[PDB]
Amino acid sequence: AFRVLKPWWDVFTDYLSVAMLMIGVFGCTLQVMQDKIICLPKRVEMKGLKTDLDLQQYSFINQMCYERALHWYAKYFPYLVLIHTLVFMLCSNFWFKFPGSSSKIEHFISILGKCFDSPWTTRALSEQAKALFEKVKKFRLHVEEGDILYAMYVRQTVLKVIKFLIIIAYNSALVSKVQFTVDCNVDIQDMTGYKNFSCNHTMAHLFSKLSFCYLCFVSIYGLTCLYTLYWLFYRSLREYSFEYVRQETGIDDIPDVKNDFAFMLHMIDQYDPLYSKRFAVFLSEVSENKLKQLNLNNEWTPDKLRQKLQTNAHNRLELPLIMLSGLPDTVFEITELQSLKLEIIKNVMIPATIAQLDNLQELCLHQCSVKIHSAALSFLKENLKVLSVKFDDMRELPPWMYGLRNLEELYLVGSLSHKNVTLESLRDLKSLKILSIKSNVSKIPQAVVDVSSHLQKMCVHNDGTKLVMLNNLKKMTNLTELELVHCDLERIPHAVFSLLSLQELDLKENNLKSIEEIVSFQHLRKLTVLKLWYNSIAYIPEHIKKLTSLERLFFSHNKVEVLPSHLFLCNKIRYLDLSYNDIRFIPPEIGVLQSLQYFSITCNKVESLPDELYFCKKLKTLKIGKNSLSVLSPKIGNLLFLSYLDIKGNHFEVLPPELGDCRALKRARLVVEDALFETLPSDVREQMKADA
Amino acid sequence: AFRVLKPWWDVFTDYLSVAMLMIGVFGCTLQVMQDKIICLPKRVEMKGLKTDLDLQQYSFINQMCYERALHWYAKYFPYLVLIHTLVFMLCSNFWFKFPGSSSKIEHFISILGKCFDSPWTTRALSEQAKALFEKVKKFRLHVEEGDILYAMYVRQTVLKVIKFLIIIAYNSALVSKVQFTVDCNVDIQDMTGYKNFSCNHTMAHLFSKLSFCYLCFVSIYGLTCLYTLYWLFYRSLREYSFEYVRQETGIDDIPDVKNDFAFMLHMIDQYDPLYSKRFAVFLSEVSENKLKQLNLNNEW
Amino acid sequence: KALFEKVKKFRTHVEEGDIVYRLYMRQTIIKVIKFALIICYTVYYVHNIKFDVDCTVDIESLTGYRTYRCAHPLATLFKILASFYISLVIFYGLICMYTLWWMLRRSLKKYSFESIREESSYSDIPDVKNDFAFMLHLIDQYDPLYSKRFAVFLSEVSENKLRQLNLNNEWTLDKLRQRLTKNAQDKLELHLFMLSGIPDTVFDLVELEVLKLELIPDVTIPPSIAQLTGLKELWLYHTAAKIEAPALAFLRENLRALHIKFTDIKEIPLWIYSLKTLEELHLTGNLSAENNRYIVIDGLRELKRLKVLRLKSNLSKLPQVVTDVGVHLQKLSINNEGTKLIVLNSLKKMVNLTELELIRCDLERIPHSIFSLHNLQEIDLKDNNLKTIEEIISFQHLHRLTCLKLWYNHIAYIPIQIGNLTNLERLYLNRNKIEKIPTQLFYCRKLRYLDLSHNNLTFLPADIGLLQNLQNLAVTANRIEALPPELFQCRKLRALHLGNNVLQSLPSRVGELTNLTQIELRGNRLECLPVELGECPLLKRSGLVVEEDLFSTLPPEVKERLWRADKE
Repeated sequence: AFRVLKPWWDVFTDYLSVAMLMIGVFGCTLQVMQDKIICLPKRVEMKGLKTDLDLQQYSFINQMCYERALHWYAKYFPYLVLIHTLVFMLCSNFWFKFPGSSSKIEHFISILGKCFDSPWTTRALSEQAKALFEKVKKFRLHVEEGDILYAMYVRQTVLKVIKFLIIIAYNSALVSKVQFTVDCNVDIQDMTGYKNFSCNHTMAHLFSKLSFCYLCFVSIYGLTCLYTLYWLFYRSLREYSFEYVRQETGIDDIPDVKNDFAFMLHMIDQYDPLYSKRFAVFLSEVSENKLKQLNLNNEWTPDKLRQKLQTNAHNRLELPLIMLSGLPDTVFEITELQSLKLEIIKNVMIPATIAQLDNLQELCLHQCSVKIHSAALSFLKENLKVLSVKFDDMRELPPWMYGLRNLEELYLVGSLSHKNVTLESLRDLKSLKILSIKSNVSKIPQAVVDVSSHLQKMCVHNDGTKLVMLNNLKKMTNLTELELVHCDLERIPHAVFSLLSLQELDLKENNLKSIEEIVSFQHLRKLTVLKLWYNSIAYIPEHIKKLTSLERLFFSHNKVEVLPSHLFLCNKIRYLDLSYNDIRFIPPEIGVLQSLQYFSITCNKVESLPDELYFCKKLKTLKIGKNSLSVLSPKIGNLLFLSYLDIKGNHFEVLPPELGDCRALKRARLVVEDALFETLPSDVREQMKADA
Repeated sequence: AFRVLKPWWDVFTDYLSVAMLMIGVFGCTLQVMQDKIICLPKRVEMKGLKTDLDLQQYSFINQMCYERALHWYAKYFPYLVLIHTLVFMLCSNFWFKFPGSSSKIEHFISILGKCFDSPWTTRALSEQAKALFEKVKKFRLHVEEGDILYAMYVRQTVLKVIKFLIIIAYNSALVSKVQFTVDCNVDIQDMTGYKNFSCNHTMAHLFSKLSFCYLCFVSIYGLTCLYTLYWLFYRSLREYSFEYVRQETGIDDIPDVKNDFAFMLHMIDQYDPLYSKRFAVFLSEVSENKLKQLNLNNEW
Repeated sequence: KALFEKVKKFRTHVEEGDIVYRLYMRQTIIKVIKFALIICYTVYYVHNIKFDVDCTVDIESLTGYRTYRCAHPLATLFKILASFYISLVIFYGLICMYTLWWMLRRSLKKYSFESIREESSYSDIPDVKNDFAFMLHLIDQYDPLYSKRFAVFLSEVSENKLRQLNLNNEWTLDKLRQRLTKNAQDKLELHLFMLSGIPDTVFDLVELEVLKLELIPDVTIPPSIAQLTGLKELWLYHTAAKIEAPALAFLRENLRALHIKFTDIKEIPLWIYSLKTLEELHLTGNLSAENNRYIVIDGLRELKRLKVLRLKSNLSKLPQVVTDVGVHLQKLSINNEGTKLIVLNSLKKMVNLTELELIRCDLERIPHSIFSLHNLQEIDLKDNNLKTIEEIISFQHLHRLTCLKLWYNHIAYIPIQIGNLTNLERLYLNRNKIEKIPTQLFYCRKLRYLDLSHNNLTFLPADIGLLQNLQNLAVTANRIEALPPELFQCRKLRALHLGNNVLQSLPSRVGELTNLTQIELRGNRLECLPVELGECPLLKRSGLVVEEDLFSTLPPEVKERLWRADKE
């Protein structure tokens, strides 16, 4: 605060200033006490030479000749030196007596002393310091915008140099002007009868010697000033480059500083070369990461991880992470977790401690830039079987995820095309069976063809992008279940016709209207599941009868106005979704759907149901929905296997009691109005609700 | 307590007062030791000019002419400088030497130091101070009903400017009166036989230059006081709105301050804007609520 | 600890410098020479101060006189002052010369530091370089004791002792209690890994049964190990540890098994041969040496009670001492892990052997000496690259031949001579290229466990009903598409590993498998699960390894009972 700001030249200038103050004050004292001029007239066995004058006349003549003959600078030399020394001291102290910048100086001293005093800097170079970190950042945000302190110091040094130069330049000439003796011819004659007077004052030659010594002192002072200014005009203190801390501690942070911080750091280095090293630690970003990680590890407890441990979507022991700055090693102490979920966690570095997480197969990453160690990468390569990744701008995607040979399932949520897919080769994913990607991919990547030799299920569900190139999808020889959603295709592709091993098929949100290519779906005799969700479909060809392999049918949210009879020809269909369409009448041929276990016509104009629909005795799920039904038949009592029933929103008056004859049907599985259910008897409603 | 109540112009005035006091002491010492008037009869190969007078007559003539001829201002000038500098120092110290307002000043210094010393202020801007909040509010119940401190300080500044004005006004006229030489005609004839006497005192020109330097210093002091008084009647220190804590920290509390509190905050901002910012943390209702919430989560 | 850290930091910082020494030397030189200069010229000019002076300034136009005699009253006083001051200067110069001569004689750029460490036996007190020795010598000039009061903090032994104290402070018996685990042998294990030193608190938990040490730097066993009654097995991984006599005595009768994993020969303590109650010994790491191989382990003969032996050393010759000590060995295990081994006929001398394992020894053939072991009952020859195994006919010699393993080899055919080997109860020949099962294999009716997975097999002979004692068979990764009815004739079949085959359909006779506990069908090309699979009394979902879609063909009541038994 008062000592650490002073380089060697500052100390030497201070000592010279004290010496000059002593010189000036002593000269003033001697001028006050002993500086007197003795005068006698000049113009005139030896005897006395009395001029018959008294002592008062002597005194008057001494006064007059002292005023007249004595050189003004000779008389004012003590005051002159005192004034110049006072100016030097005032301008030297004014740097820290200036409160506006002295506040910044004091804050810098406090922060530097506290940072050097902090033991954590020594620990990291090998508690509340983290909080102290905050102040450091605050300081480097507010004080880097200064540098007026540096200009003020430059002004002070310039003024001191100018004063020294002037002092030397004029005192060198003025010293010779003074003499021990002096003479004066004033009109003291006719007042005393003498005009010429030889006089002298004692302090002359002593003053001359003292002045010579003082001028030599000022010369050394100016030499010190010149050395300081040369060091100022040779190093360009506007920027301080460490270039050694980064080399030694390996921390590429502490990049540079502004003009003011460079000035202060250079001054500290001149004062001491190690306090800067101890001070820069709290500016280091990697050191700050180390302190944050250590504090977070100490704060974290494995018990909270055990409590927050849950199951993932795919029935694995998941440990979700919502907001973390790093990896708690306590998480590595939890080896029983089968899933791990990271959400919005940047700068993740997985050490070899992942070897502790032995029983790990699924990893969920949501907007996380995750880097591993080679040991961690190997452990994940031989142990990670499922992976869930969310990326926003591809900047969070780790490359090493393409090297997992034991990975089976992959989840992506993030655009790739940003027209081609920016996908790295899926060559090392030698066990990849399931691939689900959420992007806006335009053309199907070749990388998946690098994995299709063993890949079993590839799915891309874009946000509406139109899939252009269908050549690669023809190569999916080992593909088993294909799901295409919202691909804006508007037509049935030729690639699926080249995929005979397809067992499940999905065309959700593809907005198909003319779907007459089922003849080319007979080319898939394993086409057990085929989906046409969220399409403009209104026409069903006869040739759909040729897919005897059909076992599940989806036609929800379509423009189908009338359903045909031939649609009932595929007897093997067990799931029937005809909801959210324009269906009003159900043709009686639905009676042949004996194995039909699901039938949903929710939100249609269904106004009646033929009795043959109840011939589907294996119907365990019936969802009529808000349709235009007005009456319910007693024959539904024959559905002993009905588990879920939904007829809500219709125009029923009285529900037949035979609904209670459905053993698997409950009140929870029955969706009826309060009045509708009230029409059922007391015993039936009690059995549906409880065991009476 | 004794340091942060001094803006830069206040320290400058302190240095000027010290210089003026030292100069007055130097002049008084010079007058005590060496100030003497030498007198000779005026009216009269070149030889001596003996007037057959003795040393007792010499001293008596010196006494009578110094008492008569020399200007009373010239004789009292070191004393006058000493008196005015002493008045300046007395009025400078009296702002804190009056216990009635000094108690409020000391309490303000202590509470500001305690509040800025609390690190929870930095926590909020990013323990027992919660109880210290009471003192803060107690303090805002006590000193905001003052503002007589501001009136006292304004009286002091006006009096200092008036002193500088009067000093310049009459010292400028009196400065030209001092002369190296002088003459006096007293009825020392028939007591010594002579009436006309030419006289001179050594100090005259040195004291003239001393007066020149003193008047320059008085001019500097007047400039400083003028700047202070002008700043008093331009920024309207009776009200202080932060408009920065509310905008930066996003806290809509801290509505305003009273005349005394606004004046204190203005003076502290003159010394340092950041200490006021760190003290404003505990006037923040939002911060105080956050600290109460933290204490409650700890205790529950 | 922070004091030690700052000591190391300061040693790095200043021991190099040698700056303060140079500056003080320069200052001493300046003081001495300046004293010499003043003592010269002042005494040269002392005489000039005289009370009476004679001056002729030649001022006659003002006075008329020429010569004047004058008196300076203080000249005698100034002479006194000069003599007093120059006497003070002489004293100052004597002091300065003493200082400079002492400094030149001392040569204090390296602190000897050997007397203190020699007296206190603190050998870790190295001599410090310039800018540290000079200050040390100055402080010794002030006070020698202050040197020693710092020496103990340059003592590495002291630093290690302080770190050991901190290590003991950190550990709590509760954390070791939670750190105690149970191995596969139901033995309480406290495996200390990458731990700097022994905290003696671990000696309080006598319930410790197995201690496993890895990457622990050269500790010495204190006698307090005598408190660990339950320790029977020991595992030391890459540690050249030392021992104490009471510890050695306690382990001499309280050690049953020992396991060592060393990268270098010296990591084996030599007092191992003194432990006479050792029964099982495990060694891992290349112990191979040139012209002195099997000589470092010559003390096994002293281990009279040695019974079990596990070797993982990539050996090519059977050790002589091992062969000699095999007289009382009942089991020997060698894992040359790639290196081909020559028995040199020296394997038959251990007739008392009962089990023999040679895994990855690259044998490529069966030496005759193996048949000489009449007490041998089980044998594993994994990864010996065995293509022809027709020698099994000599296995008629072993009347107690209970089990045999020749898996992970080139065996593609089964010699019929195994039909002579009726004594077999288990067999495991997986990871081979076997394509057919001879009927003669079913002549070893004592067979109970089989693992013929990963083979070219495509059928099961009807003679499986002959092997009624069979309970576990694995045929994973084969060409099996048919199941004989006779497979279901063994009603005591407990668990099966039949997954990943080309099995089209499972015959309904699966209900005959009354003891069926676990079944693997994952990967089979099945379509409908037989309903009689759901009537097996010991069936559980855990014991049902099959895909969910194919499993869904089962009746819903079967699924409900399966889930109920899963919850119960």
